[PDB]
Amino acid sequence: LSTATTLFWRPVPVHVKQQDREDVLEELTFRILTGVAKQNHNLRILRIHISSDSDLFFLHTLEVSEEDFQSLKNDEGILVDFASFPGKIISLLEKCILAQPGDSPRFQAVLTIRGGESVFKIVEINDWKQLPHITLAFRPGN
Amino acid sequence: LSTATTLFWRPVPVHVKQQDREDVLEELTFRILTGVAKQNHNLRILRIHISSDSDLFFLHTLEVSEEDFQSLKNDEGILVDFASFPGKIISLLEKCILAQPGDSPRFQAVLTIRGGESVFKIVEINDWKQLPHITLAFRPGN
Repeated sequence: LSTATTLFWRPVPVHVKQQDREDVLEELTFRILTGVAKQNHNLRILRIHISSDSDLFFLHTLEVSEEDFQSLKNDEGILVDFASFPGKIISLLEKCILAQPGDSPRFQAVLTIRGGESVFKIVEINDWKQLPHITLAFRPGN
Repeated sequence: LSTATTLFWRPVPVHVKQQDREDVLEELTFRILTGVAKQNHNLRILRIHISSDSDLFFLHTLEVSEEDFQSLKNDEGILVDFASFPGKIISLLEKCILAQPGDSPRFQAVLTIRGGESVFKIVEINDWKQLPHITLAFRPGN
């Protein structure tokens, strides 16, 4: 990516779930970057990177190009354009940062890891269901 | 259904989506029943029927057995048992009934017809996303 601008770079409380392992609430670092892909006729790229200060090998990355976003928009029922999408993600992440144990409904950030792949979601838990506000697939590494 | 109890039987505002046609806000009649099917090992069944008082043939039907609910519960992240499920659906339908065009967020009933059959859902629409509280597939007719 060229002229890659970081829009968001903060720790986020995440419920890290994994096969055969205990769920753990960890402060993970999220970096959200936007840029244009020189090598791909200046396609705009949205990049989200998850890392852990305490584990150099804990790496998860999502890259959504403008063309990827057309499919994502349909599957997730997203109603805004590509340029407005990062800001909506940021607002959801803030709800997770600010969420308290007591309030209801409650916003949680969840990262389920499984076999060289993982699924990040932000859910709203009310009295009778877990409402996913966003669901994103991440790949291992940078 | 023999010992069948009707829990709900009234008009509800619904947004109908057809392939080669325009979206339309119609008053559709919803009937929700619970009972047992002698035809199916006396399993407990939830039956939902959609109709129209202006079109004799506009008919859509869903039947969910207590066995089917196990897979549905996981796909929809439902946190209550089968017995409590219809009440939550009814609660969602009431919100669609009481909703107003200028609300934010807005609860909205949607019936998408495709290839004959249809997909019904109740969404919570905010500034950027359709939050599906429930999604259900219906069959044409009674």
